Amino acid sequence: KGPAFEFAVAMMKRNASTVKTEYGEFTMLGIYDRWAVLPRHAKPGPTILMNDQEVGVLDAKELVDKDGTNLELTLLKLNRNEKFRDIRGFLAREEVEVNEAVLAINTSKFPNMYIPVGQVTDYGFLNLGGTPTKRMLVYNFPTRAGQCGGVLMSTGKVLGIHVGGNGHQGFSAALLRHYFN
Ligand SMILES: *[C@@H](CC(=O)OCC)[C@H](C[C@@H]1CCNC1=O)NC(=O)[C@H](CC#C)n1cccc(NC(=O)c2cc(C)on2)c1=O
Ligand SMILES: O=P([O-])([O-])O
Ligand SMILES: O=P([O-])([O-])O
Ligand SMILES: [N+]
Ligand SMILES: [N+]
Repeated sequence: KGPAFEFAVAMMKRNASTVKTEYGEFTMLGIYDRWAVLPRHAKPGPTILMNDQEVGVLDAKELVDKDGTNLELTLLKLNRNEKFRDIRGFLAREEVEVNEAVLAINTSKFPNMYIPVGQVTDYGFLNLGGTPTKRMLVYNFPTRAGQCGGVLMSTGKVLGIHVGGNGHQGFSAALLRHYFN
């Protein structure tokens, strides 16, 4: 479990922020240039609060697959000068399964917390919040509101973004490299 945690802490420090939209408070991972990712249910408007600062949103893309099925991710392009360190090389081209993963959260409710969530399985199809959804990764741990946008990692890999769950079951949207240019 140790190297996953070492990787996770360094990744959050360099690429993560805390974001508020009108729909809640989230962990947000910057990906490259001015592109970042949120859960689709964050519903970012024309501005967001990023580390307590108003930042304009230049574009937002709610991702669906080639038949229009929800992936529960929104990509957003921010109006800011600082560029994210490019982490596209840490994103797989297809869903990753691992024996040990770490879920990293940074919000006002969960300030820099890391959770060893155990094994991650490619669950696939889920009806999530009433919406047919694909590319779900599942893991078993005691889930909580406020963990969405949390970053699911293993050693040297960013696997996905936490988007949902119930009870002791959590789900991430797989974060695939082709979603980005
Ligand atoms: C993160 C967003 C946030 O905090 O929202 C506040 C209301 C949460 C994290 C969830 C809460 C319970 N445990 C978690 O891991 N995400 C949601 O609440 C999402 C948002 C969406 C879409 N959501 C909404 C509605 C239902 C569910 N869960 C399921 O439908 C479900 C199905 C199976 C199987 O397991 N869960 C959900 O996650
Ligand atoms: O968040 P920011 O303000 O852009 O830094
Ligand atoms: O289905 P997609 O388009 O590949 O995501
Ligand atoms: N919003
Ligand atoms: N910390």
